[PDB]
Amino acid sequence: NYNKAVEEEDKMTPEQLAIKNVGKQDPKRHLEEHVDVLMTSNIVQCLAAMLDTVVFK
Amino acid sequence: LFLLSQNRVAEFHTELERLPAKDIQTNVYIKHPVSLEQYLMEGSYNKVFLAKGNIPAESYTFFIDILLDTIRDEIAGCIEKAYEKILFTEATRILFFNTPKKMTDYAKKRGWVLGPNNYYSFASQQQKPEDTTIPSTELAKQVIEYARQLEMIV
Amino acid sequence: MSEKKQPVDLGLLEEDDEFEEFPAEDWAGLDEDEDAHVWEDNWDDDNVEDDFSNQLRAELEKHGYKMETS
Amino acid sequence: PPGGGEQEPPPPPAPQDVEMKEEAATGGGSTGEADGKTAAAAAEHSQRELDTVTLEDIKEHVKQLEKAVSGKEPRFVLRALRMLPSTSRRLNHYVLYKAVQGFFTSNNATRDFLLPFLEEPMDTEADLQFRPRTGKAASTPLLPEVEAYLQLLVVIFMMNSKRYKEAQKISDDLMQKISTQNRRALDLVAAKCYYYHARVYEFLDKLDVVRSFLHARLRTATLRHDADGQATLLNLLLRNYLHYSLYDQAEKLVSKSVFPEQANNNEWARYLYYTGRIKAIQLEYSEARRTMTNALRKAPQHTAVGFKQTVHKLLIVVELLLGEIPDRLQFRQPSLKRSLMPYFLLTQAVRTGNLAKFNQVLDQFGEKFQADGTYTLIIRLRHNVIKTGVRMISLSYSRISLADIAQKLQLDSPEDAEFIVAKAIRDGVIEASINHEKGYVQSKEMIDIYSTREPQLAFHQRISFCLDIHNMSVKAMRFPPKSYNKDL
Amino acid sequence: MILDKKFHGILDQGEGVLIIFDEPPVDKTYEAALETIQNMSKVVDSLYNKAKKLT
Amino acid sequence: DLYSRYKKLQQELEFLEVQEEYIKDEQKNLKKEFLHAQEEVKRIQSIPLVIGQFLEAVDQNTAIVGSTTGSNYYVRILSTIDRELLKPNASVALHKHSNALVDVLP
Amino acid sequence: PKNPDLRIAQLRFLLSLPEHRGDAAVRDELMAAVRDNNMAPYYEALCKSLDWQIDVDLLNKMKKANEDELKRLDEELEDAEKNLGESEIRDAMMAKAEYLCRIGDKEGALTAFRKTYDKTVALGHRLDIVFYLLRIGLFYMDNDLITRNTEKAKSLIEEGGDWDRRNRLKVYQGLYCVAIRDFKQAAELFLDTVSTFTSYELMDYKTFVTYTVYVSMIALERPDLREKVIKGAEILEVLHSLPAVRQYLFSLYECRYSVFFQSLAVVEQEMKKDWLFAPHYRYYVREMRIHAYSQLLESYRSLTLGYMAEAFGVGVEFIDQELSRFIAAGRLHCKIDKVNEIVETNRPDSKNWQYQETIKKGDLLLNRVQKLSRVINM
Amino acid sequence: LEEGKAGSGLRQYYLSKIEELQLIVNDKSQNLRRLQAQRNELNAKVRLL
Repeated sequence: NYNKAVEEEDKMTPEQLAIKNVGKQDPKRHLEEHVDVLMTSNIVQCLAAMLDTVVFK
Repeated sequence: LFLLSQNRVAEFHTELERLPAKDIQTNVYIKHPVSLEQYLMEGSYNKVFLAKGNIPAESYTFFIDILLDTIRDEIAGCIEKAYEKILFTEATRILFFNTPKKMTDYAKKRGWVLGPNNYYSFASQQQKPEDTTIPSTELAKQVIEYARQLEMIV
Repeated sequence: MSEKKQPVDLGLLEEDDEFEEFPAEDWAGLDEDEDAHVWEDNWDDDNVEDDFSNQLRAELEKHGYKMETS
Repeated sequence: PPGGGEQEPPPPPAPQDVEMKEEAATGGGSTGEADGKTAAAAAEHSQRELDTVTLEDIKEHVKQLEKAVSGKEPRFVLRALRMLPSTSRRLNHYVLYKAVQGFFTSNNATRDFLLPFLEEPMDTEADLQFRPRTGKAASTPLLPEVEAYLQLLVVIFMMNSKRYKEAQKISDDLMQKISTQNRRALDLVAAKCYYYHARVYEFLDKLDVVRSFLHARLRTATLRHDADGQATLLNLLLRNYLHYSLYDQAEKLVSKSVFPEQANNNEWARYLYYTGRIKAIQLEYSEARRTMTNALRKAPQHTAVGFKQTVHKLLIVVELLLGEIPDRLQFRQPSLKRSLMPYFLLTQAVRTGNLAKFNQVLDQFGEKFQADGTYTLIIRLRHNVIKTGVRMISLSYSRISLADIAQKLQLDSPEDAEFIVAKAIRDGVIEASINHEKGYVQSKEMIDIYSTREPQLAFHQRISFCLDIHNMSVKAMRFPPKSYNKDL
Repeated sequence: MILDKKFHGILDQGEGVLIIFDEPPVDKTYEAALETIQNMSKVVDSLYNKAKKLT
Repeated sequence: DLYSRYKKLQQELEFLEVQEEYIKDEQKNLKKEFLHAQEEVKRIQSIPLVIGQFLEAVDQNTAIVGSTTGSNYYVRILSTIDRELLKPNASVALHKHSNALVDVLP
Repeated sequence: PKNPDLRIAQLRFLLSLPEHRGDAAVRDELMAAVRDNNMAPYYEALCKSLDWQIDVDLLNKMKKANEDELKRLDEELEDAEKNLGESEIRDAMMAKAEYLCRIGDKEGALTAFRKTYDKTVALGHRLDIVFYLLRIGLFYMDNDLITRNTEKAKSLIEEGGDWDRRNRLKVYQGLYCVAIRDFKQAAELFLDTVSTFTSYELMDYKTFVTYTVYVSMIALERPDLREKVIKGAEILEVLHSLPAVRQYLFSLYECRYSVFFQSLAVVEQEMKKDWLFAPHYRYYVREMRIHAYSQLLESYRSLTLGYMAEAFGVGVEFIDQELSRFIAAGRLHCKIDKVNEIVETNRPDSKNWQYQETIKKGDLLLNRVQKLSRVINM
Repeated sequence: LEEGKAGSGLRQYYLSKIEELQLIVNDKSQNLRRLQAQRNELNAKVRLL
């Protein structure tokens, strides 16, 4: 939901990228936060092998 | 004929380009191998047997018989595959004459069971699946590899 | 390199040398009605149109006659 | 006559300005760049070069210029010739020699002065130092302009150009190894030249020498190469093996290698087209299909209209062999349409599967696809119609009628029905259960997908492969930013 | 009423088998599809920007 | 010196090769120290605090904030906070000690 | 033009191909040939018309009448020219262009409407000129040309929707969306039918309803019907016009193919012999059939041949090959097996397939990031 | 002879290709140390904070 809430602005971004491109008036990084979201998303992958070990032996 | 007998027929397919040099093309012997192999692609042995008498007095008819002799294990091998089961009434038509060459050789070849004038097939989709333990382990190894590729240089 | 497109283009020029603007107009007869229309949907449309081009093109009016007979 | 005569001088020297500016910017830019460090900069101007070539390929330049506009041919680069130092007087001479022809008139010719182009390389190409790169950047751009219009007895002069090119460089080389950017460019340049006189080769005579020695010239390149030039030199050999080879026992599976990293946004497409054409002869349903379709979906850069039309023709041709033939949908161009117009009726007639009528119909209006020669894939297709048809039967219901469907398939007989059906079963491309009770043959014919049936083992390889592609895509969003941050 | 989709169920004629089933993860595939579609525009626009800055 | 260039260059090769594991160590450790310091400055911010009021922003990334008693306080905002909190009239909450604004409420 | 002669000249399609209706068609064509200067259109359509015996008689009068009227318009134009004014020259050039639309000359109308386009004081009058190009655009059945000026006048409006302006424009949108096969995006177009009134300029109200009833009944499913037309009183008011439409709606809503296939002939005959609706007569039939089949197979899994044959009132051999084609070419539901002599489906299109809906866009995204990798370094 | 100007030559050019690989190592170290200096700059920034 939050990622989509970012993406709706990301739809507005290529216009500005097609207009100015000089300087950054937006303090929001939009990157590292989503990276952290991926870090929280990696928990499933990391615990998958755990579940595999539990099931196996 | 050699390429067809040795199951090199793929190389025959890639050799199909040079033979139509339009040198003669009015001879049936020239269009004979490509039509015979085309019938082989059709898989029908009936057309070949019916056209067996169409071959002229030329002496390679015996070599054609040799071809049938070396493809008969392929034809019979494919028709006797029996994914489920078959009835003998079709076998009478497909298989050769009363000479017990097939019922002898294939009995010691395939090594199957014979019932009351019927061919029984086994080991068909009877394979038991895995315990899901091993693929889970290899998936765990894949997860480790994912950890490596995602973070190695870091 | 891209220089290998030259003999192909010359081949197209030969194809244009065969007939002069015949298939252009002949297919423009259909294309004028097919213009502005999505060419994605025209695949199945042309498929069915060419399939029924031989026989039973309509067949909708024949159903009423096939009610009592079938 | 007076009007055209008064309006005569302005049109011909139109390209002169932007062309001189082009060669000055490219030459002076590249040389002025790598002068300090040649070994540092690698293939920065390469894409610019190939872009300029692909741009100058469609040039309409010479049309009415056949008369006394050829005065630009005798003149040439002449940058800092005969002496390394004291380039000021020559900086004046750059304006001087251009001013000489700009007074009144100048003596010009066409076929008169040609051969003695090797006078300068006999002593000094330009500066006596940078001679190989300045020399190639001198000779190679202007050569196709002089060798333009292959017809009208330029063949002999083209041969002179050949032996001259060889003797000055190509025969062997000016030195053992250049080992620089001018060499990395020399690869694709010499390759482009090979493609240039390839037409002259295939025109009348055949190959007893050059491309046969091109193997020794290929391995003369060390195995430590990026194999870009090696692959480009492999493309012309494969194209020379394209028309007639017929022996798959060696180069197939021998020519396979480590396959280093190469993009170029061209070579992928054209080489995949080549090996796709080679692998289309054995009718590969799995690999060749998707890889040639992908190859068709690639190379957006220049023209997909006049190039991809052939690989599209081959695509649909090998597509209709499976019984399911997709047509042109997303791509709209007035080329592939006209190209597929004669083939459209029959490729649409494939799904119908009527032997008797279409047997005559094909040969009736058949022109191009039967001009492909030796009637191969079509004599395969003729009897492939019944296989795609019985495949459509496999996609159809189970119960087979002795009358109805036998008449629909235009084949009526108890034996050959079940026989051909069994031949469709042994292929392994479908699923059927052979059963005999009352004499009728049924089938389970389940086309149901892997949903809710052994899911893990089903999409396992899909997950692994797709994750691998996405991960190398992560590498693709990793390395280039580093290539951005390398200089800063 | 099944065509009106007021409840979960399906009818039968010959066999007369009544099957009732539901699909709880509705909000998953929807938001996922929305994310894919929205990101497609981003990638396409990016391709437009690159095609503009290059050729 | 021609053949010596090789053997002389090998030292530079090894010297440039030894920096790999070094930059590996740096890039792997300094990010851990980065998240360390990040959580160190994150734990500084606490929920219990005193709520003041915003007044005006005289410059970039710096402004003044009025208190409950009516006394205006001068406090530089943190770089993380965007320009959305620079609104002339809003309810702002500083820390009871650090006097920093984590977030604003409507 | 806004005259009925536009429709009279629009009847040339049914005047041409069929020889059955070619009597009354040429009858009221010749009858309306003396109105609104119809000389040139039926002179061009003369190939589809009778001989030159009675043809050349009226030509002598119409050609001099045209010249007189045209030179009178030129006289009025000269009277308006070299004088102080704005709307005078505008209305003069507009009326002149209208007469140029009456004679059927596209060039003169083009340059005239272009001149008055350059003379436009406002965007509203400009939009009026655009519409004036659209009404003749319906006759010339051009595609990009009629969408060009509308796309150009689409931006920078700011005056908001008017009463008959935005309405007529919405009708035009409905028409060009009738031409194109776009449906779902065009489903918002006919919602303005409440404010629509009788229009003699392009199409009558009942004709508009008769045209939109196809897309409304076919392209829109039952929830869409209940949300729009069933909840709305519009169809409730206009069902009293003809008994046919009401039966067509009720039979489909009640899923009765007995009377539907019986009245299907009338629907087929009404579908064809239409100006802009001609090329799509193949699409609507198949679409309605596959929609009905999908609707019937939606709530039904295992279907016996008897109840089906009694429901559709048609032979089993026809629906055999029908469904057989709708398997591969149709691509609606899963594989059907005849082993039990009873139709039985599975359709696992819900659970795993909902997650498998993103595999196509996922593969396309894979090719697209392969493209993204292709842009790299060159 | 045909060695020192041939074999040793292609050996030195092989060494030049080695210089190309070490150039890859070079600019990889460059952008890695630039990213390093960036992260160190941000860390020094929050250190100033």
